[PDB]
Amino acid sequence: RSLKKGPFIDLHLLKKVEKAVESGDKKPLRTWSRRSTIFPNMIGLTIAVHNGRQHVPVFVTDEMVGHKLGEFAPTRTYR
Amino acid sequence: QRIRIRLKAFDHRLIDQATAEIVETAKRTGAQVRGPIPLPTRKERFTVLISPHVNKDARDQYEIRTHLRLVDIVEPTEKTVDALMRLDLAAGVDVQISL
Amino acid sequence: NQYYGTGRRKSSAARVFIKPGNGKIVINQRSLEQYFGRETARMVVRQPLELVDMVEKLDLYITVKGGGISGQAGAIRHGITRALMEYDESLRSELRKAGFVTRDARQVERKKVGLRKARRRPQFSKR
Amino acid sequence: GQKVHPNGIRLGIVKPWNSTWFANTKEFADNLDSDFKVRQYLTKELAKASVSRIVIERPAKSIRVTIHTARPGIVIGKKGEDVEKLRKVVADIAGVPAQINIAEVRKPELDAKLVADSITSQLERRVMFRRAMKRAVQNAMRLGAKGIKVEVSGRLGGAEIARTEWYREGRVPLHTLRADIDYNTSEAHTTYGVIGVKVWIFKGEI
Amino acid sequence: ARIAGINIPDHKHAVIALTSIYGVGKTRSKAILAAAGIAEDVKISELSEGQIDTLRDEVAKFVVEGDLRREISMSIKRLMDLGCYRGLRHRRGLPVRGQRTKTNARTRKGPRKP
Amino acid sequence: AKQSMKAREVKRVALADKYFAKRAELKAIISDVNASDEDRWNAVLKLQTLPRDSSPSRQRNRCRQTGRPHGFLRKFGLSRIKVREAAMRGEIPGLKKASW
Amino acid sequence: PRRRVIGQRKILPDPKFGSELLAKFVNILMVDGKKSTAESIVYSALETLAQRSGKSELEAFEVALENVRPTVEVKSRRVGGSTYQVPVEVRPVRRNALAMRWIVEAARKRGDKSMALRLANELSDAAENKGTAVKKREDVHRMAEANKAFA
RNA sequence: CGGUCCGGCCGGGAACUCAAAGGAGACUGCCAGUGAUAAACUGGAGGAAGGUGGGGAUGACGUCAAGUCAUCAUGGCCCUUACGACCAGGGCUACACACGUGCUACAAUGGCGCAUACAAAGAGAAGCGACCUCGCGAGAGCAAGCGGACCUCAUAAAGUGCGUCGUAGUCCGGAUUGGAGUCUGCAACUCGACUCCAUGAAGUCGGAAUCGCUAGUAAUCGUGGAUCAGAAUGCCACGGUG
Ligand SMILES: [Mg+2]
Ligand SMILES: [Mg+2]
Ligand SMILES: [Mg+2]
Ligand SMILES: [Mg+2]
Ligand SMILES: [Mg+2]
Ligand SMILES: [Mg+2]
Ligand SMILES: [Mg+2]
Ligand SMILES: [Mg+2]
Repeated sequence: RSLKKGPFIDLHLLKKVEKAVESGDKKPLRTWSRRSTIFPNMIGLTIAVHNGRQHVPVFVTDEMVGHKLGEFAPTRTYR
Repeated sequence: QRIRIRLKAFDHRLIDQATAEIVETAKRTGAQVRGPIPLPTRKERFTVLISPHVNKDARDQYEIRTHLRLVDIVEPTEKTVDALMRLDLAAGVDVQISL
Repeated sequence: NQYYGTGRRKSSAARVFIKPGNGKIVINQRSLEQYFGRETARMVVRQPLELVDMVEKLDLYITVKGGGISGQAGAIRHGITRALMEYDESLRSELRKAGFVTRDARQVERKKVGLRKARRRPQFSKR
Repeated sequence: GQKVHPNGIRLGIVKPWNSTWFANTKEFADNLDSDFKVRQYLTKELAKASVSRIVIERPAKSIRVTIHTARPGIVIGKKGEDVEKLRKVVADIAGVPAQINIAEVRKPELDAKLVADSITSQLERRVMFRRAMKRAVQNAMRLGAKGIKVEVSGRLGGAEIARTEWYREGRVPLHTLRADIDYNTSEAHTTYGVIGVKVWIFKGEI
Repeated sequence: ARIAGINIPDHKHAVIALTSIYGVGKTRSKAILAAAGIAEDVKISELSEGQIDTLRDEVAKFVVEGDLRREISMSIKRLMDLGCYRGLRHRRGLPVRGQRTKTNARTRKGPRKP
Repeated sequence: AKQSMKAREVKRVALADKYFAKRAELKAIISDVNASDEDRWNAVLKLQTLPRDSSPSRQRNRCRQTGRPHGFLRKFGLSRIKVREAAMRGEIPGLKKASW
Repeated sequence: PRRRVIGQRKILPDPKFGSELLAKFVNILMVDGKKSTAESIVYSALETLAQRSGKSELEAFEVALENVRPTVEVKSRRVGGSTYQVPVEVRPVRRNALAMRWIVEAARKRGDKSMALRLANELSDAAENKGTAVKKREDVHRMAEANKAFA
């Protein structure tokens, strides 16, 4: 998928993950950064990942590490 | 040593007519002149859609023939160097001077 | 002096040199059998040496550039016959009959716009 | 049906290029946009000056613009008054130094661009299209034209249904490459739309 | 004949006989025979019980048959429980990798029905 | 095309020579050197802080007169339609209808 | 072929025995423009056919060809809305070309290991007139003797 | 020919291949038959080429209020603190289905392994990128030449020789999916290409019906290019066999 020379993460979301650890668990973290790889320092947080219209809150688990935030936010409605 | 001139022009009856001037000016002012060597013509081809919308099979095909001429003057005589320097060549002909 | 003849078929161009003595064939510094892996290609270069007799009468030094197997093989056939008339000129009559003097002007036709190939038109649909 | 551009098809046969300069793939894009821009200025500035053609050549790192005009006096001005102001901004547009030459168009009634532009300027003055065409044809033939054809398309005289009307006199062989055919277009921007003008002038073979 | 994952290899050539196991393709079969010191163009006949077990011990290194099937099935289930795009597509039986669904998707979808 | 869409490209060009020509290229080649810094660089992070329009891959090749994003040809810098118009007027040097 | 009355292209003879009839045969069998592999199947079949029939390679072919060679055929013609099959005597050149065409098509429809074997066994079956190829001449015969009134 | 590191590679040679400017040549001209002694056709000679030699470009008056106000231009209309404009994320890639155009198949005229002969036409400095080195590999590091008949992309593949499989859903066929990666790009979740390992669907030649093609054509086999940061089974172009 991506070259082994550094996984990607948005600085605005990375600083939001840093602010949430020290200040303690808050309300769902409203972010549009779907292109970021999940790091171990995220497990237990509630991240609100955009789908195009609404922010989908996804509880970060240990198995979710390595995967992208946009995988847990379906973009197209089908019924 | 040896002076190498490379000529490039899109028109053929313009390149060999400007080459005829360079060869004649050099052989008259006493120098050993090799060529006009006719190097291969690079034919750049372009196929464009002729309709402003749809109609795929209808097309206009054009080319850009880049003619080449190589003239090698063996004797770098001052009488030949200055004569070739003050030569009014055609504007649409590129001259590449190799030492 | 060497007896020369140029022969061409398709994009192949063959140069033929004739010198009397033996039945040797040298193609691009290689043997006749070593260059052509098909015997059908070997017999076409032998064809000009059937009507005009040769078993060990004259040698041939040949070089061919471009094309393919039958392209090269066909070009050499045209060169031998051109080098043969260079040597005699009375052989013309025998070489016209066999049709080896004729340059095969059949070239691969250009790809045309709107067509899948040179002539192959894409599948038509009514509805 | 659809005809081939009379000028385009005759390039290299009997018709010459409007751009004789040479360049590589590198600056061919940059020179072509510079050629547009320089033509854009001069067609806009010398609109009333009756400009028929514009030839651009690039000798080394310079630009040699050859303006073909029916009114050279107004293009030149008061002893190089107008030539100097043009050459100044042409050198600014092109980047490289400029040199402008003026070519005299003897019989303008035989130049396609000037005939088309006359018809266009006439339509915008509220003249009858039929009168404009008939005069263009008569003027051309009496001055030695071997043939002429003039076409005017769209909302003629202001009519709601667009028409395509044309007049032709003499010989107009559009298939002979040998034939000297001077073709040009012009657009008349009327109060009721755009009217296209197409002119063909046959000057003889070879 | 009988190797690791119960399967009974036919009496064909060594390289093709070993591809019968689930988890061993053309490359693995070549690497197993190269490590055990056996020829690729030799049949099961002449290959004594002393040459069979050395290949069984060689093939024992990589996950094969029933052990491999559950491993693939575990990685598929993992995606489904996670709730990711990849899992939801295994759950819906449709092209996971990104292939078009408007047409030609009959491998994953199954044969069509009105 | 739109005047705003034409303007957008001017912005993408101006920013392409400002950063991703003399500064961002220096931190991209740095994010490739195996010999120096295998963890503590922040170069991948500071590339994000730079404007998006600065990336050269973000620019679209548009017709130099009309602004058409499709049917472009680099040699002339125009769209297939304006290439035909200028070719037929003889404004394109050495270009003519070819046959073989 | 409405106005233009064309002749027939004269192909070069066989590189082995110099037969124009075998050169037509190799071309009929030939596929995807592979003459090299085409004559390779025709010579291997002839070698295995002449050996297993009592030599005379050119003659063993002729015996198999004489049984598949047709004398008459039907021609589709709509006169009054109705399609009538008119029996027409086939020319000698087309006689051989059809005979060869059915040998190649009958061998292709066979279940043997190789095309050189499929061809050889079809030429053997035709030499004794008991195959798919001879049946195609038989079906063409019954079709002609039936519509014998519209000749 | 003189000299051999056996490479046109170096003196040289302007013969030849080729390159690209100019020119000749084919016109039913000659002979014969047919035909109103005509037009023309048929056949023959000579000729590299024969009856517009092969291919292209070239599309009359007009027809369909045919297609394009989304290339652009433009009459009129409509919005003008919004139908304008900037930005992040998403969509154009959705999927019960139906139709059109293609690719790849169903195999021994074939699959696989090793050895090996012969093209053409293109592209290239914000580029083509050798050699060397590392990696099974996609690639990576290092770094020549070349704005190019010089250097690079780039090993043509069918074909040929030998060996294997032996009519088996198979050593056919590659879909689908699992795991691990590479590269471009701020960034490959939606939604890139490619590789490595594993997986091994359907399909054993297609109903009614229907398409292309008259010769270097069909059929088949590879090669290049435009657009393009990256993304071809499409398109445009090239020769090989035939
Ligand atoms: Mg297996
Ligand atoms: Mg605008
Ligand atoms: Mg882009
Ligand atoms: Mg010539
Ligand atoms: Mg004509
Ligand atoms: Mg309508
Ligand atoms: Mg396979
Ligand atoms: Mg036809």
